[PDB]
Amino acid sequence: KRQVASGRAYIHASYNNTIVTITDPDGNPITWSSGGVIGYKGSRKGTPYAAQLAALDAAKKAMAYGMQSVDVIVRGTGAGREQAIRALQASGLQVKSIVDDTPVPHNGCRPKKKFR
Amino acid sequence: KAKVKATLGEFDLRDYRNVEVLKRFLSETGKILPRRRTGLSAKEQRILAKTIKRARILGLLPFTEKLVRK
Amino acid sequence: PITKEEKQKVIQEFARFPGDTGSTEVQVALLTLRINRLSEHLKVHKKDHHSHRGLLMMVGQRRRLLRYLQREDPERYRALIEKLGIR
Amino acid sequence: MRRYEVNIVLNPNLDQSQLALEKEIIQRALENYGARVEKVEELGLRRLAYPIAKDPQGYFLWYQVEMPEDRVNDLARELRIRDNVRRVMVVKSQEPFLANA
RNA sequence: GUGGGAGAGGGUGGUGGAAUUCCCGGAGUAGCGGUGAAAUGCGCAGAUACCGGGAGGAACGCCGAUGGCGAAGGCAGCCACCUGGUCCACCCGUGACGCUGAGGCGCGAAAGCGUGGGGAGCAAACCGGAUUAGAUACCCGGGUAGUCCACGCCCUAAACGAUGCGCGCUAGGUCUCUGGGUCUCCUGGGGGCCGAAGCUAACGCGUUAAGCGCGCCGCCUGGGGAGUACGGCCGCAAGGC
Ligand SMILES: [Mg+2]
Ligand SMILES: [Mg+2]
Ligand SMILES: [Mg+2]
Ligand SMILES: [Mg+2]
Ligand SMILES: [Mg+2]
Ligand SMILES: [Mg+2]
Ligand SMILES: [Mg+2]
Ligand SMILES: [Mg+2]
Ligand SMILES: [Mg+2]
Ligand SMILES: [Mg+2]
Ligand SMILES: [Mg+2]
Ligand SMILES: [Mg+2]
Ligand SMILES: [Mg+2]
Ligand SMILES: [Mg+2]
Ligand SMILES: [Mg+2]
Ligand SMILES: [Mg+2]
Ligand SMILES: [Mg+2]
Ligand SMILES: [Mg+2]
Ligand SMILES: [Mg+2]
Ligand SMILES: [Mg+2]
Ligand SMILES: [Mg+2]
Ligand SMILES: [Mg+2]
Ligand SMILES: [Mg+2]
Ligand SMILES: [Mg+2]
Ligand SMILES: [Mg+2]
Ligand SMILES: [Mg+2]
Ligand SMILES: [Mg+2]
Ligand SMILES: [Mg+2]
Ligand SMILES: [Mg+2]
Ligand SMILES: [Mg+2]
Ligand SMILES: [Mg+2]
Ligand SMILES: [Mg+2]
Ligand SMILES: [Mg+2]
Ligand SMILES: [Mg+2]
Ligand SMILES: [Mg+2]
Repeated sequence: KRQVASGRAYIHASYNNTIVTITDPDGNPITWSSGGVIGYKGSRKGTPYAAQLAALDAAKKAMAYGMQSVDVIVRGTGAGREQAIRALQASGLQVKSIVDDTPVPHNGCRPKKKFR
Repeated sequence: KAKVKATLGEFDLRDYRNVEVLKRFLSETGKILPRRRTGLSAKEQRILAKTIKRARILGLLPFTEKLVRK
Repeated sequence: PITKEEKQKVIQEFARFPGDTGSTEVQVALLTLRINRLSEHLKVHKKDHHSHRGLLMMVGQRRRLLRYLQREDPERYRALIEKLGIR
Repeated sequence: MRRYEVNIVLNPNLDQSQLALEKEIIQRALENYGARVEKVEELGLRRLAYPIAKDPQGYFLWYQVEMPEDRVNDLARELRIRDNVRRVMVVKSQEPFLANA
């Protein structure tokens, strides 16, 4: 009940999960998914397979809204940070472009002990 | 691969206003380029940096960019 | 700070004869000028420590050139001293 | 009196009564702080690398000056207090160090 | 003295972007987070992810080096002002004015103390979840002092080159920062690496001496007891000498 044509697809990957949100060309989301959205629970959520299925599920869910051309944004690193873009490619969405936007500070904030 | 200064005129390292040139020492992203790729001497690079950062605060050069393909 | 105008005006003030740059007199003049600048700079800025050390040093020098001068000619020393407002 | 270079980047969108206004106000500042004006370069409309004040562009000014030192700071404060002036950068002049000589 | 130079040397004021947290708004479902696995925790009062807007604190990515400055502690966004040290060239000026330095005085990371601000992230103590034979720990989720600033104390340290300062003398080679030159190269001045002679118990040091000498200061004299006790002095205290 939108019929959105072309759109943006963000992939946020971590060591604990991947999630994909899909969104409109001015930035508002449409559907999303994640390893926990589809079956998985524990650590199991940040496997690359789960990354795949999240990618897919979100992309079929985008077919339902009538998505065709998609521009990709990627943020973070985890297993199947890549596998999500692999699935997202052969998903039946024509991929406009991939981009890596991962946010990094110009060194402002103390990290947690696990991070130094 | 070419080092920047190898292909270039005889140009102010001290001009923060000239973007055409200063752009050439930025990377694909906003990152200032290593000496390896700017073919610059020690002092030279040191001046270049400061002129870039100036220009950046002037909105002429990008503080950071986004990476394409990936 | 101290520019060439000021600097010179002082050296031509304290020279033993025309042309003299490094007389004991002139060194203590120039010294004493710099000293005064700096102790004014630390009238504010009491948190500038490194400059302060510099001044302890400058002072040390002045005091040595005086100690000498007085050993050599006492008279020209008394001169230098009243002229500068010191000790 | 030392030699500086004042960069001014102000809102692009101005029309004429407006643009001439802010420019004369900059002027009244430089007169008031004792700034002799050796040259001016008005570059104007330019594409910024990053948005400044929500705006993708900027209007560009460059002024070589000789002014007394202890003022340059205050002069910059007053130059900034204007709303339409989005950046002020004053810089002590330098000689042109070259490269690939 | 003159004339050049390099620099995160100090102090003061301004200012820029990235990021975190938070709040307002949009769009959007059912999870997010987290770990070896988990659970506490957060989420239907709408979270995470995404977009736009605001606020606030702290720290400065690339440049960045095996680099630089500083007496040491230590010092990194940009700008301006105030200021210290130092290097080279010129060979101009004084004419031994030098070196060291018990005491004194000043500086002195971090933590800590006092009075008043500030508070994003982090985080002793503490509160929970786990793990384990037990867990008072590591691992996870919270969180206060603190970290930040102003002023005044504290005076410790693997405050390390574990190498006191100054000067003269004794092969080179190689990389480098920064000056000057008639600029394959020379010649000052810093940073490294190999290595002559020599030194050293060895390891190693070797024109940045741990070599050959001279000056002056500090210090040592088996281990434990013990940086304890008593005494003094300093300190608000902690505690220091
Ligand atoms: Mg997980
Ligand atoms: Mg303004
Ligand atoms: Mg500095
Ligand atoms: Mg400073
Ligand atoms: Mg909301
Ligand atoms: Mg609930
Ligand atoms: Mg609940
Ligand atoms: Mg707040
Ligand atoms: Mg680095
Ligand atoms: Mg200086
Ligand atoms: Mg002579
Ligand atoms: Mg003579
Ligand atoms: Mg002593
Ligand atoms: Mg201290
Ligand atoms: Mg402290
Ligand atoms: Mg306190
Ligand atoms: Mg925390
Ligand atoms: Mg337990
Ligand atoms: Mg904790
Ligand atoms: Mg000795
Ligand atoms: Mg040369
Ligand atoms: Mg040094
Ligand atoms: Mg050398
Ligand atoms: Mg060497
Ligand atoms: Mg031998
Ligand atoms: Mg050796
Ligand atoms: Mg020696
Ligand atoms: Mg020995
Ligand atoms: Mg002892
Ligand atoms: Mg004994
Ligand atoms: Mg003790
Ligand atoms: Mg006794
Ligand atoms: Mg006692
Ligand atoms: Mg007492
Ligand atoms: Mg103790």
